[PDB]
Amino acid sequence: SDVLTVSTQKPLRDSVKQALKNYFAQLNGQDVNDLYELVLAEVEQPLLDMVMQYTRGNQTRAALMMGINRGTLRKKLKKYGMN
Amino acid sequence: SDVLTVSTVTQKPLRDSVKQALKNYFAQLNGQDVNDLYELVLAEVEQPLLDMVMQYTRGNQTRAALMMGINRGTLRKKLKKYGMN
Amino acid sequence: MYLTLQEWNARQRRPRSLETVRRWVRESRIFPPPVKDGREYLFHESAVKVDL
DNA sequence: AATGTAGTCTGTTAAAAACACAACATT
DNA sequence: AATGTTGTGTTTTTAACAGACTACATT
Repeated sequence: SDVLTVSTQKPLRDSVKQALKNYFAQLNGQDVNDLYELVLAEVEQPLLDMVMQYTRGNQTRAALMMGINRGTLRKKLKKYGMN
Repeated sequence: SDVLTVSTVTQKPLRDSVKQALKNYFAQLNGQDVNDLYELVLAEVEQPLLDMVMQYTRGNQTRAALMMGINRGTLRKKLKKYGMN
Repeated sequence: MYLTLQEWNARQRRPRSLETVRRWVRESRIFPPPVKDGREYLFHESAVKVDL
């Protein structure tokens, strides 16, 4: 019933949940100040990698696939060094 | 070396779990047209992260927003999105 | 040499809540008083909290 | 007493959007 | 030749931002 799942079939939200529980444990007293961008970057880099292989480098097709502006797609690609 | 990882028993980075979940999503694509794959992936990832940080701060919103490095308001607005108050 | 309220608070001996430090600015308890360029305050490096 | 928080508001501004278009590419 | 895509500007629009402030809680 879940669109995004990883292999039993577990949803992606479970994989994220386990990763943070592992993250919080490893924090030996360190203070967190940027956890959102740390997670977003770990998820934006693969999803860009996948719709770019899907549309075979067609930026316009990949951007419309995600529902974002073509420049926004170009900007995020420049961010993660996918020129 | 990677800061966010899962247990599979080897420690696989979360970027792998996302790569594999899209390859599976693309295989399920029986010719359908995808038009907002970003919002779909984001919603599947924002909701768990919100739950976990809020659990860690024991529901202290300010401590949770300070944790993620985002405005307290956008923390409140994102909690209202995924229905968590 | 000008820092935001967020940064200056962290540099202090005992950093307090952001809402409290903003009340300090509202109550003029910080000299030199920080100007407000746009939506944010800009502290001076030297600024401290004067005890009224 | 002073400080912390949630909740509800304001402004300011940066990201994202929409669009335009000559260039080059693909079909 | 026709048609789509890139590269890269504009200009508009959305979403994040810092802050104000009150009632109530924690220290």
